[PDB]
Amino acid sequence: PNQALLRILKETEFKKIKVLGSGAFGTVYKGLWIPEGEKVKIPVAIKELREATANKEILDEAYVMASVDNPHVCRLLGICLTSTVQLIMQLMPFGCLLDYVREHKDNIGSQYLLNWCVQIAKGMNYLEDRRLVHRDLAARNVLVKTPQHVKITDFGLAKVPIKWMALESILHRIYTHQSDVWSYGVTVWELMTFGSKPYDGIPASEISSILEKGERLPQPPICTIDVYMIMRKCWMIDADSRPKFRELIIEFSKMARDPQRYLVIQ
Ligand SMILES: *CCC(=O)Nc1cc(-c2c[nH]c3ncnc(Nc4ccc(OCc5ccccn5)c(Cl)c4)c23)ccc1OCCCO
Repeated sequence: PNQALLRILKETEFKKIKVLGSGAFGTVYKGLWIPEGEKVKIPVAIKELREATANKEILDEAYVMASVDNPHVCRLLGICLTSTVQLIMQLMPFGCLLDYVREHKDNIGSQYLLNWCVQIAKGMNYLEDRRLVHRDLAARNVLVKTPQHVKITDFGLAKVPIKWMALESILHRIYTHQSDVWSYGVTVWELMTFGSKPYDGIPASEISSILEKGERLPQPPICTIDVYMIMRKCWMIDADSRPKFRELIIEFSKMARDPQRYLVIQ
């Protein structure tokens, strides 16, 4: 492992200043990274995982998270191991993409939406090239660095997100790059509906019977048949029939050149 890519941070080297959010997983803080022997204060997010009841295996996974080098995947900048695991990475000031599209739905055009689809596919393709499976891709796990630069987060963990999972993950706990492609399709559906909840009101335990019957998320009103057919291909039962992320980059890149042709907005 290339240890230099991962900073092991002392408690004095970072400060939690404000709360970004909390859940069963833990708490994320906005803060500053103040490296010793430097004259800089770096805006960061600090995620403190819930205390659990060892260090060598954690660092091994952290080394992998620090080794990711792609503009559309968040990189682990540093770690602090105490009673808890604290993860430090660059602050993404605009927050998660799901909240972003909900807050800006009136003001989001077709080029923005298609560009995000390209960027998310590029990040996922990078993870696949690294033989890394995400297992939790969703619009809530894409962060907005600036409005046209998004990055995937929450990879490397090593409420189950049933509504984003491929059928084989629900039924057999099989997770592959092709099940990530299923989740990518749901994520695109979230963006194209401006943050709607997938299968809203349906209990998680009912989702597999919906998929088994051939029912799928509906075509978003702004989506032409061309865009929706890509999404539906992501939800085929046969995982090897779903698109590859490499193919998704190409297709959405083509559509981003003529966005008005493929999304009908306003
Ligand atoms: C969509 C709702 C949402 O996610 N709300 C948010 C947003 C943030 C947030 C805002 N700006 C930010 N900049 C940088 N990071 C974060 N969050 C964040 C995410 C993951 C992190 O780590 C990665 C990781 C890897 C493996 C396993 C688990 N995590 C880190 Cl260090 C930071 C961010 C923050 C919180 C938040 O809501 C939290 C409650 C709902 O989850």
